[PDB]
Amino acid sequence: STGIAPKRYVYYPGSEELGPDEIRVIACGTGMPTARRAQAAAAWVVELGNGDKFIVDIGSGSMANIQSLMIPANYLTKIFLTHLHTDAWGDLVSMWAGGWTAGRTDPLEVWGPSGSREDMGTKYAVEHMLKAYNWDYMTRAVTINPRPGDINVHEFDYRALNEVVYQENGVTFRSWPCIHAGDGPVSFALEWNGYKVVFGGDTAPNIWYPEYAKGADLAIHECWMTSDQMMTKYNQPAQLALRINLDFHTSAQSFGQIMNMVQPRHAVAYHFFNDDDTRYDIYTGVRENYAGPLSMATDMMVWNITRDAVTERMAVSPDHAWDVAGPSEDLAPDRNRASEYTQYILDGRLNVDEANAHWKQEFMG
Amino acid sequence: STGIAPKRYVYYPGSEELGPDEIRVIACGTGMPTARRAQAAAAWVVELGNGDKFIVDIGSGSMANIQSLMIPANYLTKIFLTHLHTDAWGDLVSMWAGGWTAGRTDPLEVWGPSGSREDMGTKYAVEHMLKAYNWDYMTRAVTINPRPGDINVHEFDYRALNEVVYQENGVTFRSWPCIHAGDGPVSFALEWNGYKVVFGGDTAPNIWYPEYAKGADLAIHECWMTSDQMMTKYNQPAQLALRINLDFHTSAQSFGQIMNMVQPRHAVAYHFFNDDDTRYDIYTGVRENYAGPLSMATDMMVWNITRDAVTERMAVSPDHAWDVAGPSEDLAPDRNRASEYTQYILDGRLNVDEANAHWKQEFMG
Amino acid sequence: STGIAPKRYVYYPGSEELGPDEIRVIACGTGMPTARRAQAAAAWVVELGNGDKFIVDIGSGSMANIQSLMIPANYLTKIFLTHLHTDAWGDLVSMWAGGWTAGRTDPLEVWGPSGSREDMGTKYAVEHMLKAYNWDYMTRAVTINPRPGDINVHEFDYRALNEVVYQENGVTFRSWPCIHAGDGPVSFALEWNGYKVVFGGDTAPNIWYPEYAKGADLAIHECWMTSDQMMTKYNQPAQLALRINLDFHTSAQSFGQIMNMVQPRHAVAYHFFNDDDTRYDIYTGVRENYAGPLSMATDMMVWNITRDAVTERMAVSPDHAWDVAGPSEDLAPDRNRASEYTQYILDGRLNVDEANAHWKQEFMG
Amino acid sequence: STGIAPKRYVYYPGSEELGPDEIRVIACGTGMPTARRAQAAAAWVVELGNGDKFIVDIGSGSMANIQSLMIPANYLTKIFLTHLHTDAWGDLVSMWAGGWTAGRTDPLEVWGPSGSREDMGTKYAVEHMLKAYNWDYMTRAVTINPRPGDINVHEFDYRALNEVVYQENGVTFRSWPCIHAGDGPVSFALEWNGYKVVFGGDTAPNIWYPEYAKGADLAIHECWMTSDQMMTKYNQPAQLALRINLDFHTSAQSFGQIMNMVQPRHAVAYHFFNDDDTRYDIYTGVRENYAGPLSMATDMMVWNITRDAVTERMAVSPDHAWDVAGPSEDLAPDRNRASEYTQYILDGRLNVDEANAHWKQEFMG
Ligand SMILES: [Zn+2]
Ligand SMILES: [Zn+2]
Ligand SMILES: [Zn+2]
Ligand SMILES: [Zn+2]
Repeated sequence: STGIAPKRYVYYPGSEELGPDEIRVIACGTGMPTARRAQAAAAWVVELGNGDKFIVDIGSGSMANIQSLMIPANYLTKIFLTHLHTDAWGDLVSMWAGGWTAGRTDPLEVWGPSGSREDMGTKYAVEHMLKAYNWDYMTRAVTINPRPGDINVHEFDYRALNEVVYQENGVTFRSWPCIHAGDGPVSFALEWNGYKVVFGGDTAPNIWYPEYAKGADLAIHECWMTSDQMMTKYNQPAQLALRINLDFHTSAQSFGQIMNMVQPRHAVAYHFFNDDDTRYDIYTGVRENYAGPLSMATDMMVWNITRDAVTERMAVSPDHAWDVAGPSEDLAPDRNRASEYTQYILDGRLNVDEANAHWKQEFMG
Repeated sequence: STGIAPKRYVYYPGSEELGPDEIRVIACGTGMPTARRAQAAAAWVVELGNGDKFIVDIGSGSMANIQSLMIPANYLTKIFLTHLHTDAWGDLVSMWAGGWTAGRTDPLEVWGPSGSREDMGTKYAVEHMLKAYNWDYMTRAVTINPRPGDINVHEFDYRALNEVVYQENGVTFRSWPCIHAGDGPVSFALEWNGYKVVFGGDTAPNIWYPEYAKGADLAIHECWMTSDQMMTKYNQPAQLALRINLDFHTSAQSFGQIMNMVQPRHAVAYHFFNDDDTRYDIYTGVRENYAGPLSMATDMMVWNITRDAVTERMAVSPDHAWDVAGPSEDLAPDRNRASEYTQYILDGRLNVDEANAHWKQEFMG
Repeated sequence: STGIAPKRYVYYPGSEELGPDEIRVIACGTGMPTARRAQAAAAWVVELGNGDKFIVDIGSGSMANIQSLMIPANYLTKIFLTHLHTDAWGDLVSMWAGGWTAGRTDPLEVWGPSGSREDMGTKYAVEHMLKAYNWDYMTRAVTINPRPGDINVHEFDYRALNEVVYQENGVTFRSWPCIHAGDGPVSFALEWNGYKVVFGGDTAPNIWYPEYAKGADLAIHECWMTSDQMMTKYNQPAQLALRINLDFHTSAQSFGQIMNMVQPRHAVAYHFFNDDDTRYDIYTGVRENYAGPLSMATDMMVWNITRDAVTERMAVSPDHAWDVAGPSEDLAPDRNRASEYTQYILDGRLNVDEANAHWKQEFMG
Repeated sequence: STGIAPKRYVYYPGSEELGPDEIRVIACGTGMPTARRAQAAAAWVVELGNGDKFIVDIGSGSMANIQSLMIPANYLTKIFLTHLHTDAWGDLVSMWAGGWTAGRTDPLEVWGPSGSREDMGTKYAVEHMLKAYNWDYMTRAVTINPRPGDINVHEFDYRALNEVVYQENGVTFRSWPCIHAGDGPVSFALEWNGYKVVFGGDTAPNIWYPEYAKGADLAIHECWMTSDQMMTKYNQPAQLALRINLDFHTSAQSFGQIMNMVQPRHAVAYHFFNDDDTRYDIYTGVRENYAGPLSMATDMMVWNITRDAVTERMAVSPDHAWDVAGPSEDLAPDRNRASEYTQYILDGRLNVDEANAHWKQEFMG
């Protein structure tokens, strides 16, 4: 009566203790290159039982969903990018900037593939994102000590076949290639404490995923909208709309083929618009070849991985979100940085003393 | 009975004809550097009765709201940036890539301010952004004509006092400085067909906005959360919370003084968390010194400016947004372009012919 | 550019003219006798191209949706009830009082079935409803003309096999029995201009629906949650979950059998929780036997029925709904209506003339 | 990191153990006679540290919000009605029928006022409500035990001044007249453990509320839209728009004056449409005379009453709500009780054996 309701049928972010032998995966974006309030672009939050937390992809729009988990910014410092599509990493800037004012005190750590040359790789990309936002950076840095505005980039060969790219505190990430637009993109396997979660990213059907994702607890893979849907919605000629499901993208039928090969405890289809008139065709495509546990992902779906089961719930999270304070500590600023104001601009100040008099007076007692 | 409901109490994007002597302004972001599903970072869509349209600021998260307006990518090629904060242009990338895969045939045109030196200006910011996303650009330009993957930058002097920065088809944008983090930030005024709309951007109270926003049909200005609210939501020390409303940002009372001076037909307050326990005190603050027509901005608020009236209303728009096709032509992909695939990645294609045979044959008829 | 978007991918209620050979059906509730913000209890609004409009069912909570369609109360006076579940006609009371404050000028017309005896029928039910709300009726009628507060009831015989219960202006409703908890429940067929819409109400699988619903433009039918689901969600013993889907309700597999028999242009399944982890099994259940066009119903779904197609879309409507005014002229109150105030209560009034002095001067010019 | 985020900024229903010296109050409706997904008609949940729970009003729409709180049906048995408006008790039926099917064990208890004669009181109201829903009552009593279908009514004298109408377990409700549409409406005071909560219900300014609601921890009173907002929305003439805020309802200005008198810890305004262009004018009305803590209510607003603070939050709760089981027992049917089917109806059962055998088999194994 006055007690707490156990095993809730929805995930309320911040309301639940994580078990030492438990993973929590939250889809903070499941969408497309088209922006949509119901679906941010691809983003995954992993919370391990040992207190380690990772983001895999941080697409355009995902930061709103990520900020809604009531997780302090200092705990969301490690970011893996499958690839360098705006719809895979475009909110990294919002996580760099917003997280910093939210009181991150550590640099961002970013693991992402190379390309076929320096300027098609993750290091080039991050380096120039930081030059793009130089004004934000210098103006911020005069006051706030600049350490957390660092991004340490760990680039790995996109070509490598299931090679470790991260080994720390009992946690392994391995990568392997995808086939998606051009050379560069990868899939991630996260291994910890008996478990294995697989982040496909984006790819046409490839020989590497079905091999290295085998027997995962949670397998995530591109599952595209049908050729019929492509023709109804984007008004594509049948030949173009066919090509999209065979050459550019993993079809639902293809997705089911791969998860039949993988044999996960739980499969996840993402990277399609989950509407009242698309999802059923795509579910049917999958079920042609795969009959095991299947999630049809949308924004703020959550997976609990225990020894017993893989549980799918929806997260009920605050739309009117706020930064939530962490156990970190005020770092000691930098009184050796050059101010970015001229006196021509500071001579613009408006005398507002008389309008602010009444509230300024009550406020100081 | 069978008839369209005229002068509807909410705005349905795509449902109304825009009159030739009418302007329509929609707030696609009203929020803060903290992400929130309820409020994107700053973005304004402006629609003139002569068919000209404009985005003023395109902050982190605004793209979902902009795509909810059912406006073809080709009609939204022109972007004005008040300043180079993540939360004022972080989504220029989503508009670039998105509008390109959605059928934008023309390059993006971008106006923003210079800084005190090259690497503090818009020219440098956008140049290094295109480099940041070079993997996206080069891959996409293989399959899709590259001309609309261009961004033509129009850098204007941030120091200029109320000087034109755009003039085209009887439309003028003027700029004047803001006082905000460091040199470069501006406010804009759009002058067309007897009308004046002011976009304040981000600023502590300054002597220029009161002078140059005078007699505006719609006046927009930063209006910050109360010091008491700074000390409650974030747990600041009194001093730091006082300084924020007296030095770093415009207080409600300040906003009130400025709009008192400006005597706009209609004034808009934005850039605070519009919540059921914040908005009222901020409202009371404005009303200390300003008694005129006022909107307290939140996401998808819209203003109709006619000779007779300045109407405020809410837009009711699809969360499940799709791109909408515009009048323009198919453009031809440049075939003198090297693949970004090596044979090593392409040798990974999976045989999926069988799994896909069922739907495949049915679709070719 | 300044024009309307044609054939929009979502329905904006109030924004689209109905053709003279066109029907529009909006699901205003698709849920259970359990309350849910995301699904109201059963309710349908039918709009014919000839100007006539009808509600079939008005279950608990449906009114907030019906009010969102921006339809004047004076156009929504004709209500047919499939049966007498709270979850089938619970919001009749809200349509009765709400419509009347908001300027309905004609009486409500209700068609509902008889039962096995007097006190199991719509006549008894509505006579005693009006008694329950006698305080509301008498207090409202001092001030507003009592005529719109009349309910004319049209009790049809629940036993009749596919017999006319309404025939006016080229429109026909037939009824036939359901098997649902107790004698009384019916399904209806609306016939107009060569269109046939079937409102299944609630039923266990019966021999009448497949016969009388055959060749429907749009066929609607109960489609219950699976026996696995009933156990998972509600904590059921194995053999009671089995009984729900074979005796009490129409299983998804049965729904497929019926719609296989009916061969409609479009079948609609409804009266199940449409959730991210219920919908897909239900859909696969139907698909075992029925292959034709299907909608899995949710709240605010809309079908456009033309000669050429049956289109499913989602309605996008104001959560902040208001009454909308219809042309219908003024209606003169009574001065043969006793006040319901005694002077004991009326002597309780508070002097507030001075607290209201400021805005009461300002307002009288 | 693996911890639970404490003293959280949103209330997640089901997630917070209630303190023994604490009251929790949720607005489950705040609306008008007009239906709206944003605002249910008036409803209030009170939870007490002794584990007693209470509903005060249960207006049309409210049940969807009540069910979102994840409270078992069996702990929600006691309803107090301020008055007999459809928008104050229209969803009692929904709590009656819906609780019962979800394992409520005890009858509902209902406390409402009498009127000037039997047919204007709560005993008469509820008696005829049960007759109205006789079919539903009689059919449900065949397959589930009939006792939780009962509604034990406690009618009290509306005219009484501050008299005890409930007295159990250290909890005490008092009532006093309102002036609302006609004789019969009241306000409640809930007194428990040195806390006073006051439920305004609906009234024009009266001499009883200020007297009897003095020293209230939480104090709730009608507060109406402005005359200007009445003229603009409902196309009123000038004089009738004036009569509404002086005679029939309590103005913002009068809400101020009355709350100035009562000097509660925390004042609540409700019964106005809480919209981005209405609420502000209403805030400013109330602050002409009241400067104490003030909530402008909307659906799912919650107050925590502790010794130290009256804390406002917003509840973030599932739209896709479900019943949660309580510790109550599995109560048993009745064979005595006569079936409500005739052989005429059962003779209509369709044979669906072949359709259902495949799922029927796998369920039993
Ligand atoms: Zn991609
Ligand atoms: Zn800024
Ligand atoms: Zn029923
Ligand atoms: Zn009332």
